[PDB]
Amino acid sequence: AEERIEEEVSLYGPERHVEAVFSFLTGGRISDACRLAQKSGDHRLSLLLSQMVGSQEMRELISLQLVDWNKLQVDHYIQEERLR
Amino acid sequence: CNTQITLLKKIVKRVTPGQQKFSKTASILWLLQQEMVTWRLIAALYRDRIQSALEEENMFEIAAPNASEKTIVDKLFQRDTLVRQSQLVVDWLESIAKDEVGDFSDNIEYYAKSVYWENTLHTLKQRSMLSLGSSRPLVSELDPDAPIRQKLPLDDLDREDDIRLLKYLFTLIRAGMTDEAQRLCKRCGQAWRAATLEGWKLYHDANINGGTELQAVEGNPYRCVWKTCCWRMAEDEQFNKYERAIYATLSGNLKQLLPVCESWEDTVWAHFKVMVDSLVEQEIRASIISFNEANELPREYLEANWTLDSVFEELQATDKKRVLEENREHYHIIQKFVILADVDGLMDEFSEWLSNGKNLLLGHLLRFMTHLLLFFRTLGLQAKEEVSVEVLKTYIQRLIN
Amino acid sequence: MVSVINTVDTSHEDMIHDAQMDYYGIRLATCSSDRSVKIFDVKNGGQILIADLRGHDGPVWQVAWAHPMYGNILASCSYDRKVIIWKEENGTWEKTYEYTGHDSSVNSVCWAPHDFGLVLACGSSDGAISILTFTGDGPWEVKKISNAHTIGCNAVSWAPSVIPGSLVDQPSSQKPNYIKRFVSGGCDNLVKIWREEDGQWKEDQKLEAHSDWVRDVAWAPSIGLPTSTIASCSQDGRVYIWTSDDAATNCWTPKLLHKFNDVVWHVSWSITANILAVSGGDNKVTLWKESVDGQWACISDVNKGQG
Amino acid sequence: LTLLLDALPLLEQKQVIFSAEQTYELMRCLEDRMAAKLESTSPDEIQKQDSSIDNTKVEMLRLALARNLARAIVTEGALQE
Amino acid sequence: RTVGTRRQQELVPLEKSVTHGRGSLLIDMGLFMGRSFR
Amino acid sequence: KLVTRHLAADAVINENYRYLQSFLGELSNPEHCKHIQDWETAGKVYLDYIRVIDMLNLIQQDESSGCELEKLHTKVMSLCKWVELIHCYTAKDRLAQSEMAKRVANILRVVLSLQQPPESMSDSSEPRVPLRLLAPHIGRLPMPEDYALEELRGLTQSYLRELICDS
Amino acid sequence: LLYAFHIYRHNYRKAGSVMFEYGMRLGREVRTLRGLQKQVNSYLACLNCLRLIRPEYAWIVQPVSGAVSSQIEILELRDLEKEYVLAQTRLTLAKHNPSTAAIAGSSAAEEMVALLVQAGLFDTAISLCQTFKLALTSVFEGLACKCIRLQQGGEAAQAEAWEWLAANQLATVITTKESSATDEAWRLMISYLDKYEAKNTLYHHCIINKLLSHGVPLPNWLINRYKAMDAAELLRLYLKYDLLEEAAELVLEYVDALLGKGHQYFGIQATSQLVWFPYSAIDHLRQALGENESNQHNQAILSKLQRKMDEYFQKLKKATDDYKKLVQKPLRA
Repeated sequence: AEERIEEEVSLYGPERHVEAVFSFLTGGRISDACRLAQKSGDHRLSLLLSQMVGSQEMRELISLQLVDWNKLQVDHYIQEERLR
Repeated sequence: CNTQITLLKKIVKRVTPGQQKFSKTASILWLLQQEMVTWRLIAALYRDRIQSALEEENMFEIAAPNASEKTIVDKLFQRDTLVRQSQLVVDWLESIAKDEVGDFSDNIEYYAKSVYWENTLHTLKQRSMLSLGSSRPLVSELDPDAPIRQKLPLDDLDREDDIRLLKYLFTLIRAGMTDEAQRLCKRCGQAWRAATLEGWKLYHDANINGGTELQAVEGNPYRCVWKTCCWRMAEDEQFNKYERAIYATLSGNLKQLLPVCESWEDTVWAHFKVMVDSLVEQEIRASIISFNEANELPREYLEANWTLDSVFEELQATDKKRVLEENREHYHIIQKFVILADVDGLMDEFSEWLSNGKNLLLGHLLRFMTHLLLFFRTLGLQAKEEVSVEVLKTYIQRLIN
Repeated sequence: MVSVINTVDTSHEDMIHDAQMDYYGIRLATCSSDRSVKIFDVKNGGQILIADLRGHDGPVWQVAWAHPMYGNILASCSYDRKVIIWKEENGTWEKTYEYTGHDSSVNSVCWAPHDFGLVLACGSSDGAISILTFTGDGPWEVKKISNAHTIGCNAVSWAPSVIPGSLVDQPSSQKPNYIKRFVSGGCDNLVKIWREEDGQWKEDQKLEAHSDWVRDVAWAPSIGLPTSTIASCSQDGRVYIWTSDDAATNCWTPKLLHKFNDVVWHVSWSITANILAVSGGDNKVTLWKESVDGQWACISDVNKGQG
Repeated sequence: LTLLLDALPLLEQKQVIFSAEQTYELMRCLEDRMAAKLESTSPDEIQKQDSSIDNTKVEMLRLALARNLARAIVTEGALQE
Repeated sequence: RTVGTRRQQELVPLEKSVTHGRGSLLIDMGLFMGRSFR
Repeated sequence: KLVTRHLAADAVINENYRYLQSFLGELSNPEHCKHIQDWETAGKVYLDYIRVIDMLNLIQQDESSGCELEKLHTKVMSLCKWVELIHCYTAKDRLAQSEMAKRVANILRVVLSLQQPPESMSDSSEPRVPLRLLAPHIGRLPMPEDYALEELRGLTQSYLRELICDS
Repeated sequence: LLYAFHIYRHNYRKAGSVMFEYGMRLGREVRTLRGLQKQVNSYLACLNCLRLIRPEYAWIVQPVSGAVSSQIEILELRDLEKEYVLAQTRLTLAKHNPSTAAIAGSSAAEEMVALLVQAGLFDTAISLCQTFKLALTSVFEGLACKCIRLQQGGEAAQAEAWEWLAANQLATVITTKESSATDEAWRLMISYLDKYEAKNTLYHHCIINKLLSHGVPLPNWLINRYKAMDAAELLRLYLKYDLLEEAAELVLEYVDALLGKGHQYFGIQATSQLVWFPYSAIDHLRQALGENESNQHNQAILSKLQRKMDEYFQKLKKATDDYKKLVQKPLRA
């Protein structure tokens, strides 16, 4: 993936956390995926992506939080694919 | 002591604020609390000293290609106890802060919950209707970093609730109750923040040495990256002072922790907490053979030396008036010399206090001094004596009078 | 009354709404409907415009000098809903901060006693009061009291810095937990006293005696007496002196100073003599002093034109 | 800018046709360019992913001008005997 | 030219009652009350 | 605070150590040292700069007694590893830092001039001995990447020459 | 060779120091035309090497060349910028003008600004303002003088003016057969005032103050744009030019703007909240209309305006009383 991902990272110009963030994840290398979160105050994944993570429950509660925003029927004005 | 403290607390709470008659009560109630915290301290430290002296004996495993920190620390505990005493001072100071929290942990549940709500959401829906004049620019997204990334504020109520939550999370962490802080984050709907408080867990894979049953991997293998992120978050002034202090506590950033420490106990705790983190990570790194890097801190960070004395020298150099006032209180002087293991210096302070006026010493302090000397004598640690006899004589004459 | 001193041609193009001398009395700040804040260095006579500070989009209502321990800092507030903080560095005046957190005209600004830090109170026609705090590190912190007055806040004045129990023995090195208070006057006819408790501002008292909009409020400086004194003036032409003899009772008693035939615009205390200056819609400035029997007497009437 | 880049390759050559006092005048022109940019010249086009290259082009020009000047002084001084 | 008109710099003599009923309107009083001196 | 951020840089440019030597001498008392934030750091720093200069000159002349020379060596070898850490958080901070490094280096050169014993008896005082600590201190020494690293490169060239001599 | 040797060793610090020394000594001993242009080439090269530096630690220690106890001064680009901006203003002054060429030779920044203003180089004056911190007041005055050259100018002077107008950035000299070398010169002045945004009426002040020197009748929309910003300053300017009519039309339009008609052409923003009434300016208008009053036209306009203001204040009073009734419903939730 490493060749076609640096083609992609040359094209997705400043910026999109609902696209170039996705392509960096489809071939990890999370080391540099953190320096790229510079533009977000969200290195939540700065240590999460590099590590194995809590798995079973940590990210499952991220999931539950999502389920809950969903049920809340609130936060309708949210990023189109930030949900993806 | 706790039985009488509980009685006196009930008496002081029933008194209308402004009766000068109960001031003697408040002052010696504080003295009684210090005395209770002194018997607990004696029990903790002398139990360790006696147990250590009985096991000042066997050993011994050295090194492995591996570097599971758990294994490095388990091997340290065998041969080094100097670092341990600093963690006992941290655990002691975290226990004091826990006693101050009391049942307030249960009362936090009334203020930090789920709601019938509106909110930034109502203002965003109303702006979609008409272009209302004099409208403050609020965040457009509800992800946790949106306020910082967009440089836009939350609604003033939500911002106040976040500041209040962060203050409570810091109080729970200062009390050693990191699991209650994580439960509070999950209950408030901030399960993401609960996960950020777990990144300090030591990496351990019990399967590396070939067990009969597969055990679950523990801790965070990306600790160095997580710690570097926590350090950057502590230095960023866009974050609230308590959020900075939470991540400062968790990453060893003393400079960003000190601004929220208001008492002597908070200041001592900040120094000892960062000292233990610093020494632990220096040992983990010295155990390393190769690998990449979460940090390259200036050389001033690596040549820094942490000692019991240097902590109390920095406390004397503080600009905080309250800490400088509390640092002159007889019990904090005793606690300093007990931490330093300097019995001879403690006996000089006792000689000075007896010389500056025998009648100015409070009766409970003279009791504490007497029983502390009897405790040291039981350890064959009498530590000078003409003076010990003259303190006892002066206290006996006071009890007679 | 007093011997004639220098005349300053300010080169203005409109009415100066308000004027304040700096702490050492070497500088005069002035502000006008012309949207400027002008600074004059009138040392030993010699009128001298040293700055024309432009940054407001509407009439400037009030100016306030900070304590000189923070350097040469001036606050201004305006009809444009902004508060601007001006600072002099190396003889150059610059806008160092701008606060835009009010929805209507900001009518009054007052610096806290320097013992509390660099703190500014701001009263607005939106009915809110904002407390701006500078800690030395980072941006200004803002504590906003929403709905402080029902219609609008016209005036704010800080209480003097009083150490609780200053006659009680204390350690050589200690921190004096000051009771931070200020008074506000509003278009709801109320004079309100505020207190900081646990880092939040609460309404401590409501003072009810005016029958129309409170125009100005001035907390008397502490002359080392236990009695706290506030002056207020109103659209109803009354001036009240509010006294509290015991800080523990929080009991404020109104005394009518005088009733003018026209609006009273501003009230200001003399630092050393407990003399009240009162400015009326009759274009007069009257000076008042309490006599030994507790009566208030007019000691001077200053008309526009006797200089 | 385009013309200054052309001049850069030209000076680059092992032998430079341009005189030392000629491209010192070119340096003057470049400084004037920078000054006008900072102000009058369209700020939008000034902000391009090119500044690094430009600075590298300017350093190459300074080196070529200094090397030509040192050679020119030696040859002109050797013809004055 | 180089002469001037001649700026009338009076804080106006004594027009009053007009602007006064005008302000009797209680809808706004902060402008009514710009005229005098704090 | 104040002294450091201003008077020290100007007194080094003008080299007015005396006027600075009172305030820092009076702050260096064993009871005042207990209470000064950053005391350790800056106290040591400036006090030492001035002291080193003075001691050096005077002793050298005097008769260059050995023991003070041991204690000057001890102070100087540690001071390498303290000039390493200056946190000049602001501009002038860095301005002054540079200024001082420069002047100190000049003075040190001149002083070493007649330093470790001119070898009249040896074939001209060849510096065969090489100190690893000086090289380690230079690596941890912090200053601008231009002039400071150029000086480091010169030191590295000297070390290479010493290695060639050892060969 | 000193200079070339320093340049070969990438010693930009040393190169700058040596070129500075060169220019000092140059001027010192060589007060001829040629040796003085060498002073110049040397300062030019100093600045040039110094500024062709490195990056993260691009910062190079700079010591004042106390040799034409020596103090050490750190410049950065900034202060030697000041110095050669001064040098080049002298240079152009001497190119454009010969006698002040000599006085530039012995002249300073402000002096060069003055010389440029005299030779008629408005663009040169603007460049001097950008270099020396004397603002664009002088530059605005020069552009304004060029604008005047259009209002009260002559054939031969109009023919010569196209040369200096073309030498300044009018990126849009549309030579329409209607816009003469005078219209394009005034467009260049406007574009230079725009290219220098400032938070003050300074540029409109300097243009108006320049026009009113002999009087002027600046274009409907330009006046409308000024009103969209500066209703007062116009009125003060009108008083200076003593035009009674235009002042009354401006007040009628400003009152219509406050009432909701064309408010966008008057910088006016208007459940009632705030309504600033410019009572002091209206009272000055009443005084100014009262100090003369011979004309029967200004009095007819004044009476029409007063009647309309009374209608407005009566409706404002009603709307304010109805808002007070609306705000009183509900403290019964």
